[PDB]
Amino acid sequence: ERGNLDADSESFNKTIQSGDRVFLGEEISTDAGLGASNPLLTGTAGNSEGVSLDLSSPIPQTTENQPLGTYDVDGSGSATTPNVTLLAPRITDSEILTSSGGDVTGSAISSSDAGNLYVNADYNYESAEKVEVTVEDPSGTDITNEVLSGTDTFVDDGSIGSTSSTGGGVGIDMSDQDAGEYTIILEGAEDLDFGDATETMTLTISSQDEIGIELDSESVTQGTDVQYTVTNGIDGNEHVVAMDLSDLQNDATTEQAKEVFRNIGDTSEVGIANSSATNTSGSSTGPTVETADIAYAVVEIDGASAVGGIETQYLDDS
Amino acid sequence: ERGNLDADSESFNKTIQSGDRVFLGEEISTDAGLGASNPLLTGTAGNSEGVSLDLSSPIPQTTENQPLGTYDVDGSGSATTPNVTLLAPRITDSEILTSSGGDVTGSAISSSDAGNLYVNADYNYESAEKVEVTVEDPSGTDITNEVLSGTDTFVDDGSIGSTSSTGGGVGIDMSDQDAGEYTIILEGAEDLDFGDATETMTLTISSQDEIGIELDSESVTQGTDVQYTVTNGIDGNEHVVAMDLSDLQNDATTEQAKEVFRNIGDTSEVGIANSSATNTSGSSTGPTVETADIAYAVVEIDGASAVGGIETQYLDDSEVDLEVYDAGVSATAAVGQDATNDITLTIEEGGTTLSSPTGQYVVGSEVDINGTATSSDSVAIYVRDDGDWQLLEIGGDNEISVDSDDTFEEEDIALSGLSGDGSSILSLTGTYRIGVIDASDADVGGDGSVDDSLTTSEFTSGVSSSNSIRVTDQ
Ligand SMILES: *[C@@H]1O[C@H](CO)[C@@H](O)[C@H](O)[C@H]1O
Ligand SMILES: *[C@@H]1O[C@H](CO)[C@@H](O)[C@H](O)[C@H]1O
Repeated sequence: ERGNLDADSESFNKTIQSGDRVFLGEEISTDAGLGASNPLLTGTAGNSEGVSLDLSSPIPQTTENQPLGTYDVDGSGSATTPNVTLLAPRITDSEILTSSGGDVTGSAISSSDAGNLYVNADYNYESAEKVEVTVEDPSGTDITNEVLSGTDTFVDDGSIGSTSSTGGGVGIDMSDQDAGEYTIILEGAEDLDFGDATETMTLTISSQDEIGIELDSESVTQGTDVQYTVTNGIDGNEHVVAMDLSDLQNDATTEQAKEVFRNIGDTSEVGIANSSATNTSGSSTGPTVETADIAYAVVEIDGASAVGGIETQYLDDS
Repeated sequence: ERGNLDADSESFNKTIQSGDRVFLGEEISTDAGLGASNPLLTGTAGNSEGVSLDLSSPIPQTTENQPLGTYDVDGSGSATTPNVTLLAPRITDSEILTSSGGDVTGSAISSSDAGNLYVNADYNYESAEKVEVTVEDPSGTDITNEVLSGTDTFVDDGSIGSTSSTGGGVGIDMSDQDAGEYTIILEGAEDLDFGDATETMTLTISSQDEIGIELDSESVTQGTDVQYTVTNGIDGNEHVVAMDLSDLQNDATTEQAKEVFRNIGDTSEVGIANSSATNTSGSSTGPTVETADIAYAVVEIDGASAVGGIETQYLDDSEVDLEVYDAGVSATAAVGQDATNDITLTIEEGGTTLSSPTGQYVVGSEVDINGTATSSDSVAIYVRDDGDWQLLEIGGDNEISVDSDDTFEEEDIALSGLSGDGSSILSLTGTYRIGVIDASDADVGGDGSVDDSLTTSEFTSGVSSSNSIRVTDQ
C-alpha cells in the first residue's frame, strides 16, 4: 500500500495512483500503475504551468527547472484526469531521549546511563518511504547492528516524546561501546537521502563521570568575580552548590551574605539554609546569618554543563 | 530521422518538425524545416509567456532569461500552430559493470580482470544526440581508440545492466594499459556537453592484486579493539576471515569465544566452525569450543575495500595471525585449504598499578584511590596481612571504571571508616599489604560482582598488583 506503508510490511512503494503526492527525489515505477498508463504530464497552473514532468526518468532535485505544483496530462485543466501534486521532502524534528525523558543530543552522556536511549523523529515523507538510522563510530564505521535493541531500523511518523518501545522510535543500548564521538545519520530508505532529507545528530560518550566543577581561574583576590561551571550532569535535574559559612568574613551582615551567589547563568534560587529552615533571596524570613550554617544556590543544567558565578569580596584570605 | 536517430545511422539531427522537443544547448538548423519557415517564436503560458525565442541563434543556457515552457509563433494560443516545448538536458545514471556484473566505478580493479568491462548509462536526450565516451589516461590524453572493442562510441538509451555486447553499451578491454587513474568522460555528441550533460567517472588500475589485509595498529595490548581492512577484492563477493583456536586463551568458555569477532563494518555472519559443522552466532547448536577448530567471520565487500574489527581481550600474549580465504569458499570446507593471504600482529601484556595507597596511612583517615590500569574495565581493592586477601568494600558495585588515559580514581574514602569486616583489619595499628585486581575474578565465576576473598594463588593468577602499606595511629 502507499500512504499506509506498514500495512504490508513493505519498506518502500513506488506505484503511484491518480491523485496522490510525489516527492522530488523519487524514482516512479514504470512497471504498473501511473508509470505506464501516462508516462509524461504537464503543469496545470501557476509557475508549474507549461512545464513538462516525465515520470519515467528520475524527477530532478534543486526545485529549479522543475517548479513545484500540480501536473495534469492534458495541460491546464480542472476536470478529473490523471493528476499529481509535487511536494518537497523534509524531516521536521529529531531527538534522542533518555528512558526517563529529556534530550541529551549534542551533549556528553555517562556510559553507565547510556543503556536505554531512544531516537524519535517527525518527518514529512511518510506515505512513500520510511527513514533509516545509521550510527557511526568516531572512526567512521556503521555500528547500527551492534547497538540495535529488538526493533527494526524503521522509525515511524510522529512518536516524538515516546519513552517506551511501544511507540515509534528505535532503542539503542550504548553502554558497551567505548568513549568517543558518535554520529547518528537519518536518511530516506531508498532515494530521499539528499539535502534537507538527512540529518546528522552528534553524541558524545565519556566515562569520566563524576559531577565536575571547574573555575576559569584559581588564584584571585577579593572582589574579583569568578565563573564556575558544572560538567557531566543529567539534563533537566537541579544540583546544589554549597558554601561553608566559616569562610565568610566575620564582619558580614544578614543582607551582606545573601549576595555571595549571583543569579548568573542557569541558577534558579539563591539563599542561606540552616539544618531545618532556609532563608531564600526572596525575603529575610528564615534563619539569620549567625543562625544559618550553609549558603546554597540551586542550579539547573541545560545540556551537558551549567555556568554560575561567585563574588570573592567579603571572603577570608584562605 | 529525429527521435529514431539510429534508423538512419546519423550521429545527430537538427531539423525540427512542429510539435517536437528542443533542448537548451541546441543549434537549430536554418536550412530546412522549422528553421526557415518560422525563425522566431514567443512564449505561450506561464513563466514563458511573453518571452521571445529565436531559433536561428543558439538557444541560451542557464535557464535564466529563457524560461522553460512551450513556444508558439502567434503568442498565447491553443489552436494548432507551429509550437515547440523546451526541455533541459540530463543523463540520469551511468555505471561501469564487469562482464559478470557488479559496479566497480570509483574503485581499483585488478589488471587481469579488467579485460571485459562495460559502460552503460541512461540519459534524457535520446531524440537529438547520442552521448560520447572518452577515456582519459592519468597523463590527460584520449585513449578511447586503444581500448575500444568492436563497438561504435555511441551508447544507446536504457541498456543499464547489460552485461553483453548485444545490448547498448560500450566494451572496454583495459587489460593492456598500465597502472594509473583513468577518467571516463561522457558528453553530448555535438553541443550538449555543458553542466549536467557531462559526467566524469573515475577508475583505478593497479596490479598489486593479492587480497590484502591491513591493520590500523600492529602492537596492542589485550582488550584494545583493532579494526582490520580487506583491500583489492571483487565487489559483491563474500570473503572469509579465519581465527586459529590455538591462539585463544585456555580459560575461555563457549559463549566467551563467540564474541571475538564483532559484527562491525560489512561483516554478515560470525561464528566458529569445525571441519564438518558450524556453530553460528545465532545459536549455540553446532560444535563446542573444544569440538570446533576454527573461528570465522564471513565478510562481504562494498567497493574496493571492507572493514571489520577484532577484540584483543581473551587472547594469548603472542603473535596473532589473520588468514583470508578465496571468494565463494564455504566456512566448513575452508578448514584444510590454505589461506590466500595472511597478516600478523604482536600482542603484549599491560600493567595495573596503584599510586596513592602507598607508604603510610593514618588509621581512620580518608584518602582517595589513585592508580592506573592499561587493560581493565572494573577494578577491586584487596587487603592482605599474614593470610587471605580480604576484599575491601569500596561501595557502589565494588568497581571503578577506567578512562581512556588508562587511569582510575575514586573520591576521598576512609578505609577504616567504612563499614565492613575488611575495615576492621585496618582499624588496628600495624603493617599490611594493599593490592588492586581487574574484573577477571567476577565472583570467581558466577554473578557479575566482586564478592569473594581471593587467596594468594587466585589473586596472583590474574592480573593484579600489591604494595606494602602501614597504618599509623591518629
Ligand atoms: C506498491 O503498492 C501497490 C498498490 O497496493 C502494490 O500493488 C505493489 O505491489 C506495491 O509495490
Ligand atoms: C534530419 O532529419 C530530417 C528528417 O528526416 C532529414 O530530412 C535530414 O536530412 C536530417 O539531417
